[PDB]
Amino acid sequence: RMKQIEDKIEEIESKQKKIENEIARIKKLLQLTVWGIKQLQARIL
Amino acid sequence: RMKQIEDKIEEIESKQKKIENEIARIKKLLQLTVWGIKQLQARIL
Amino acid sequence: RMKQIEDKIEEIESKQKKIENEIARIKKLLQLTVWGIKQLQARIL
Ligand SMILES: [Cl-]
Repeated sequence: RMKQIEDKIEEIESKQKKIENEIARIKKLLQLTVWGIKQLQARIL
Repeated sequence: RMKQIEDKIEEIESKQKKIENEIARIKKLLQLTVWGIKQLQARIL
Repeated sequence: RMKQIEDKIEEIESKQKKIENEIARIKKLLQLTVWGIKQLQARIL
């Protein structure tokens, strides 16, 4: 039961890395969308 | 101690699945916002 | 090996909370971008 536990922990850590990488990508795209909205605002105003 | 650990793993995995679900929803809305910005850009240009 | 597991669990939980908090911040910004897009739509149309 300790080895199974260790394996499940390694899997959780692996998925946590995936999650952190996805959050980083989402933040970069979100920043681009903010910039794009601000550009459009300037062009409209 | 090993039953407490096993139970805490199951809880962590549950929370991780909630997080994954929430990220999927965020990504879908973010994609819609990208489409909406692109439509505005094309309209104005 | 149970103590090392318990310490890894604490670290995983620590990170999971940070991830949850970051998702909450992303959601707040994404709500503001949706609002900003709708404002531009209304003005253009
Ligand atoms: Cl997580």
